This record gives sequence, structure tokens and C-alpha cells, in this order.
Amino acid sequence: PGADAKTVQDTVTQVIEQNMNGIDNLMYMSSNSDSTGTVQITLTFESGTDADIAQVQVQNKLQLAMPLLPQEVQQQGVSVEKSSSSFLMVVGVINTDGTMTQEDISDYVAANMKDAISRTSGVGDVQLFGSQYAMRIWMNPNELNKFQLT
Amino acid sequence: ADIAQVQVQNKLQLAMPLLPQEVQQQGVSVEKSSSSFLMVVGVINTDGTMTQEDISDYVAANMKDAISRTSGVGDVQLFGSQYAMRIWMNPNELNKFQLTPVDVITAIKAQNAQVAAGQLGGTPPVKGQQLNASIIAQTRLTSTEEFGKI
Amino acid sequence: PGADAKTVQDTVTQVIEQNMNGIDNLMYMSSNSDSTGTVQITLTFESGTD
Amino acid sequence: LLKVNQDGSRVLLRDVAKIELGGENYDIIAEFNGQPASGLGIKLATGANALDTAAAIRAELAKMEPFFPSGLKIVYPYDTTPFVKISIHEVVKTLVEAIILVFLVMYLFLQNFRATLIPTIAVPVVLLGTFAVLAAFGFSINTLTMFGMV
Amino acid sequence: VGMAYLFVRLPPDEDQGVFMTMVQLPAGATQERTQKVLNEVTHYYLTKEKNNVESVFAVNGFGFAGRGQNTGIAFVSLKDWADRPGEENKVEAITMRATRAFSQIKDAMVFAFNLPAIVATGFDFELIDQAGLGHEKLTQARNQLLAEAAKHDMLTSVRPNGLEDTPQFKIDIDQEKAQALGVSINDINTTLGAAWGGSYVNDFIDRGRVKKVYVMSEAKYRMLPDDIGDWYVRAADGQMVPFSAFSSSRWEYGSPRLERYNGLPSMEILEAMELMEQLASLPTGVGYDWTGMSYQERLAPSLYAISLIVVFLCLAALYESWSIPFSVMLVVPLGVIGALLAATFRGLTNDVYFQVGLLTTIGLSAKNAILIVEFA
Amino acid sequence: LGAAWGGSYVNDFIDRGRVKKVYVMSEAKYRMLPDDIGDWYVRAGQMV
Amino acid sequence: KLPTGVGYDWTGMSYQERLSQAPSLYAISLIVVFLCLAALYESWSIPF
Amino acid sequence: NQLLAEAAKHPDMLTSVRPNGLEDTPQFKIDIDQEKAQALGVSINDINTT
Repeated sequence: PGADAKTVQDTVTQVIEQNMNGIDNLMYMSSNSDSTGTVQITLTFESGTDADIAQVQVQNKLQLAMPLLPQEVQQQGVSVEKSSSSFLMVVGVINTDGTMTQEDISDYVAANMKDAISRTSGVGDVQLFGSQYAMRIWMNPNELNKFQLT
Repeated sequence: ADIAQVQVQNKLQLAMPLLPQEVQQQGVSVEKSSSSFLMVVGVINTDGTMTQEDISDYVAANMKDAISRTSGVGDVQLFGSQYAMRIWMNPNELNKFQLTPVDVITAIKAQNAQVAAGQLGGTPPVKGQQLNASIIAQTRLTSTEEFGKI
Repeated sequence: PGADAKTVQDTVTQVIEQNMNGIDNLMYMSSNSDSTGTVQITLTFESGTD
Repeated sequence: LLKVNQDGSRVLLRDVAKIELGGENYDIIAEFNGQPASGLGIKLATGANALDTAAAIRAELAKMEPFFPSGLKIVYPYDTTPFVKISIHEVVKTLVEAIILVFLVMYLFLQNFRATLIPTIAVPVVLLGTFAVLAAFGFSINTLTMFGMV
Repeated sequence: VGMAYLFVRLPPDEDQGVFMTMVQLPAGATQERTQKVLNEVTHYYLTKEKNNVESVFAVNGFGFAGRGQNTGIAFVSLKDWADRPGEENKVEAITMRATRAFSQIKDAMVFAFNLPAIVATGFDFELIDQAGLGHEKLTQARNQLLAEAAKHDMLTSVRPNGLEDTPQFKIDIDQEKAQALGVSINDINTTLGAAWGGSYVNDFIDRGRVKKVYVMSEAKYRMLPDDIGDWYVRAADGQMVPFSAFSSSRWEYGSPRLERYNGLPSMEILEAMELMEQLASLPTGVGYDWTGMSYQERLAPSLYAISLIVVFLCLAALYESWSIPFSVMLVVPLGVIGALLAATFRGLTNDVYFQVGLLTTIGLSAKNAILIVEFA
Repeated sequence: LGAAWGGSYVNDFIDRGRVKKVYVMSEAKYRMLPDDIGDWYVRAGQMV
Repeated sequence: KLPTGVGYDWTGMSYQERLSQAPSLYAISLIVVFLCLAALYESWSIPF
Repeated sequence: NQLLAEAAKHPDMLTSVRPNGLEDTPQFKIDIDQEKAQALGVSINDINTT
């Protein structure tokens, strides 16, 4: 979080990507790194390889790189999924009455019905269109200057 | 061999917390192995321009990784080493200035960082926002002179 | 070592089981967090799973 | 509590900030026909079957629907499944029509009703045996197989 | 004779019942400058296409061409196929009428399209920086080949897949000034990072569920470069120090997305039979690499000539004449005109569906011929 | 002792677009005999 | 009739007992047996 | 506690419905005073690790 493309590439993408060697049945590899601060590395295996064994090998090579990533990447949590590419289906949750805003509905979905769908067999990746809650604290620079704090 | 490796791996991570220190720093690696080389690929320079280190660095930075990812190739071993930024201290030099290698390490680690520092215009924005730029704090050093000016 | 039920049950148990997604052939999940400081998560897979 | 003043005054965190239960990130928001909404972008694991995974999601969402707060319903925008069922169920129809047509077509050419009952029992037997052959060879029923049978 | 000419004149995307609409704005565009475009799109669909579109569900900030604050995407689901009769109410027409109705919007890139099934049928292309050049040398070589896209046909619209460079704010910190003032570089860095990017601290319990606790500066104080001057740092002696006392600032250019291919910096570039002359079109030290569909397709009659030779031997054994077989395999080009003519009358090209019914009918005309030339 | 006689990996740097390593280590002339142990002083403000 | 927000679920031994089909397994065994015997005796009503 | 002793009313269809789990027991709550600690000059980290 709070990192640009050059920082993200230098500190995460290359460090992860210099360890992806000696993986069976691999055709090519391609990665992105954008100013939101997110890395995305895709490794494409040949037609007819065993997907779960491919994931096991990729994970084995990744656990050699985790000690080298920054604490802020590790805390967030990296992930390795063998999902496809195109959305199988998208569900939506609206509020007919008009009691809740986007934040409330996103919190309800994330807190109560995102984990049970991610554990259903056959689901590789779940993208949530919104955000869950978090005790958010908004600092005030004038107050911090007034009380001699940081 | 795939099943053999899997059931060596998941038998190893029962005895991974017993290792004192090297549980981190890219330690325990489980991978299939042969014993003898398929092939050795030499690299020489006819016109006297490069030496041991220059040749081995070229083949470490520019063709090692591509070969390690070719189809059917297992464990590639290099007969040399990639470049590093070597710093040769001088005990009769830091004793005249009452310094220590700990001070050298700290100064280098503080003046050669990649710092991630947010962006201006970032969400959640205020009504009437027109900017979305990124902020660039300090970056890593790239050359011998920059390292010399620390 | 030291933690009770609540301390184990929300600094370890909830964190561990919020990361159990993307595992094939899973039937259900259960866990215990007892005052001796031990947590115990059990995953049951479909019959025939390797 | 942050700090204590000279006279004994106290500086609390609320004096210098603005605590609020917001989202983890604000980058992404969604709207469904104008009104606010959220949702899940379910992908599909490699090798999974797309029709009995959607059924599993739909049967999981039926389990957490009674406990929804007041007036919170789910809708199903983009969803690639019902087309598959309709198309397969489309090809099958034409196949069953063809048996009646031949039982009539041949009846038209041979006017005995007794003798027109043999091909009408011959064609379904081979049709049903083909499915069993596929279930022995490890295939599935799809657009290609149903068109191969028609 | 006629057949030959006919089988060289012919060259099935379903309506799937649903499609998407991708939006992307010039780099540096704020979130609501994108919400306005999304609102234009949803209003256009849910009014002008009132008879086809059932719901939209436009989501802002997400995109298949990466994430970001400018990008956006809008799903859209149509009414039942039996309720949208015609050729003008299919997806193949809705997502031409809309896309031709979406060049009106300025400073946007709005397309409505439809997916296939498996993996456009174009030529996906890469530009690997194999020497060690840098980003400008490749950016300079990316448009040098793009500008040489004159000529004329699978070429046409050939552009990049990344994002062009954007202004960035560089803030430069002087170590000697910081040390002289007594402030600590860790304090500088953590103040800047926490105030302008956010900082995950630890967890808290919210209705029995573990959630995060963030720290960030209120939006009012981190919007303009002039807001840098509101943030102070405690020095060692206990005094606040503004950032102007140990920093400069300047505006420079940087790139929003950086891409790599097989571990090397790259830039991707998204009648005919796939540009074979795309390769030889050359700067310092750059390479070529095809991927996706281009790499797959690259890497028919050989298995078709062996099927016509085995049927003659299969027939020869049946009849025992070494000339009788000829008759059986002489009505192969007779029952192949029915498909060709029909196909070259409606424009059905040469899909796997028409190429498989060919074989069915030349395998049934043989049935027809044999059961009589046997009796004969 | 470690950084003088064995070398220490400090962090990375960017060389021609590739991430390399950074090591500190003593010059070879002062890491050859046992007698060189008394060449290295460790700070207390005085060195010992 | 428990208070709102409280649900129930079967686990362990009762989970599989619910999810799966015994009469359908032998019902088809009866017709398969009948058909085999009708093929044997080359007649009907002999199986009965 | 409502579902138990609520189903017991049916001893002809259900027998020995037991809770299978430990019950609430006393615990020794101790709280450190942030205001008092800060004043005297003792840090919560050292209090906790003592």
C-alpha cells in the first residue's frame, strides 16, 4: 500500500521473479506492477499439465522469496491461486428499502458471505466489488502541530 | 516423482520449527535432483576486453535465467558469480576516524532505501479533485559514485 | 503458551481460518480454542480425496 | 491516551483525529441500475466444471438468505451459465423430433404401420448406447458431442 | 472444376446473452471524472436500449485492463432471446450501435464488445528490452514501430496495451540538513508514508470478527502540493520542523504500469492470414515475442490424404478388383457441392461445424454408392 | 568480527535495471593472518 | 423457533446420512434380474 | 439453554440431549491503568512482559 510502479517492481516483482526457475511444463511468464501498488505475475503451463502440482511447485519456489519481501507486503498477505481469467458469474446485493449505503452493503457481503463462497469447491478466485470495514483514523496535522506530536 | 516430492514436503514441515535459525533466510528447499551434468556451455571472449568477472556476470544476468526456464532443464549451475557492489573497508582508516563496520552498515542501509510514500489526490477524495499524481521519495543507488558519496 | 480461550480464539484461530479458501474437495471445518493455549482446526474432505 | 500536559491536562486520540468506521480501501465502488450495490466476482478454478459450480454457489447463497437484514435481496447480473443449459436443451429437442419424422417419413413411403416400428426402436438404442460409451471413455456431454450425435 | 474455385471463396460467435463495456480515461483522471462517464453509459443503455437491456451493474475503479482510479467497467445483461427478435436485437448489433454511439464522448475510450468462448483473432505482440537499455529507449522504440504502421488486412488498428507516462511529484530530502536539525530520517519517512499513503497498524474485534486498523491523514490535507507545508516533525531537542526546512520538490514524469515478459522489460502491442511480415519491420537491441493466441496458433491435409488412401484400400479389400474401388470414391466431389454452394450463399465461412458435415456427407454418399455397386 | 572477516549482505541496488546485492567486507590485505586480529578496533567514545 | 440470528447444521455422522438412495439401487436390480431370467427361459411370467 | 430443556419435553422421541462442551467458569480479571501508569513513568510493554 502506498507504493508506485517503480518501487513495487524493484522491491517485489524482480525479487519474486528471479526465483521462478526449474518449474516443469512452463510456457511463459508475464507480470504487471502498477501505481496502485499491486503485483500480478502469471505463469502459463502447457496444455495437459496437472494444475494442482503446478501450483505446488510455484508455491515451493515462492516460499524461498518470502523472507526477502518487505514487511508491508507480507502483512497484507500474498496469494497463489489457479483461477481462470473471465468471471464465471457475478452476484449483486442491493438494498430495496434504502437503509444502507455502499459501505454498509460491502461490509455485509465481506463479513458474512465472502468466506463461505471462497471455500466452495471449484471457485478459484473471488473478487469483491467494494470494501470491508476497518477502524479508520483520520489524523489532523494542525492538531498534531499544536500538541507537539507526530 | 511428483508424489514423492509432495509427501517429502508435507512430512518435512512437521520438523521445520525445530531448526534454530534458518527457518527464514531462504532455508529448507525440497526439489527433485539428478546427479550429473547433461551439458556444459562455455563462454569465452576472443578479443581481450572482458575478464573472468565480466564474462561470468554477463552469463549470470543475461542468459542464466532464460536457460533455467527452458523446457526440460532442471538445476542450472553457474561457474562464476553475478556482480555485487563490493565495499572493501580499511581497518587502519576507520580507526583514525573512530568508526566501525556497524556504522558503515547503518549509514548504507539508511541512504540506499526505496521508500513508498503515498500519492496526492488519492481516494477518498474531496469534491472538486482534479489531480491523481504519485509521490516519489528517495530511491536506490545505481552507481559506484553514488555509493561513494554516502 | 499463556493465552486463554478468547486470546487464542481471536489472534490465531480467526486469522488462520480466514485464509482457508481455494482447497479442493472440502466438506466442512471446525475448531476448538481451549484455555491451555491450544487451538485445533480440523478439515474434512470428500471421500476419495487424495 | 497520548500524553499529559504540564498542568496535568490529557490529550486523547479523539482530540487530534476523527475516528470513523470506513472501508479498507476506497478505490472501488459499484452501482446497480443507479442505486448503490456491492457484489462478488466469482472466477472458476482450473479443471472445475462450470455448471455444477454455479449450482453450488446458488445452493450456498440459499443457506445464508434467511438471516439477511431487513430488505436486502440479491440479484444476478452478468452470468454465463443459463445460455449453456438452453443451448444443450435446444439441440436435444431437434433430435427427438427427427425420430417422429422418420417414423412418419418412412410410414409415408411404406404404408404398413407394423413395419414402421423397427427403426423407431433402433435409433434410440444406439443413441443411448453412445452415452454409455462416452461414460466409459471419460468424456462429457457438450455442444460438440450432442452435435456429433445429431 | 467449379468446386475448386468455390472452396477457395469461403473464409460462430454466439450472442451469449450478455456482454461487457470497458471504459478508460487518460492517465491522471480522478474518480468522479470517471463516475460521470459511467453514468453516461448506464443512462444510454437503460434508456436508448430500453427494449433489450435488463440491468447494468456498472463498477467504478475496477477493470480488466488493470486496476486504477480512472479505469472502469460495466457489465450488462439482456432480455431473453425469444423476447429480442430480429438481426438488429442481437449482441453483435447492440455492441456496434453503442460503440458507434460512444465516440461522441470526449477524452474517453469506451467500447462495448462481446466475448467468444475459450481464450478478437488478432496478433498479440511483445517488445522485449533484451540489452539493458531503459524505459525511454523502449518507449522511443515502441512508437517507432507503431508510427511505421502505414502500408494499409489484419493490421488496421494496432496500438499498445500499457498506459502512457504521467506526471509524478518528486520530493528530495537532504540528509545533512536533517542530521543538522536533529530530526531522524525514519521519522521523516514514517510521517510521510502514514500521512499520504496510509499505514496498517494492527487488528481489532468488530462484532466478533477480526478487522484491520488503519492510519491516514484526512482527505482535506493531502490534495495539493501546497499541503506538504502543513506537516511537521519532532526534532531531537523537542521542536517541530516543517518539510521546507530539509526538502525540495519538482514535477517529473513516470509510468503508471510497468510490464515484464519472461523476466525482461517489455511493451505489449495489441484478406489476411496473420501478419507474417510483422517481424521484419529494427532499432538498437530489442526483440520480438508472440504470446497468447499468437504463440498458440503458430506452434490438415497430412491427415486428410491418409484418410482417402485408406478408404480405397478398405474398398479394394471389399470388392477385390483394383478398379472397382475407384467408382466408390468418385462420388466424393459430387456430394461436396451441396455444402459449398449453400455455405457460399449465406456467408457461413468454414467453421468446424461446416467442415465436419462435409465429412458426414462424403461418408454417406459412399454408403449410397456401395450398396448399389455391390448388387450391380 | 562478522562483517570484517566474513562479509555481510546489507541490501540491494539497481544495476542496469536488474536487482543486485550489496556486501561490506574487509580488504584482503587485512584478513590473512592471525596477527591481523589486533588491527580491528571496536568503539566503546574510545576504541578498544 | 429459536431466537432470530441462530441457525443449525448437521455434522459428523449425521451429515452424510442426510446427503445420500437404497430402494433405487435395488429397484433396478429387480428389473435387471427379471430381464436376465426372461432372457434365460425365453419367456415371460417364468421370472415371476 | 432454550433449545435444551425445551426439547426435553419430548422424552418419547429424544433421550439424553447433553451439551458436549465446558461451561463458563470464573476468571481473574486485572486491568492496568493507562493514566496512572503513564504518570509514574512505567511502560505498558514492560508491564505486560513482566
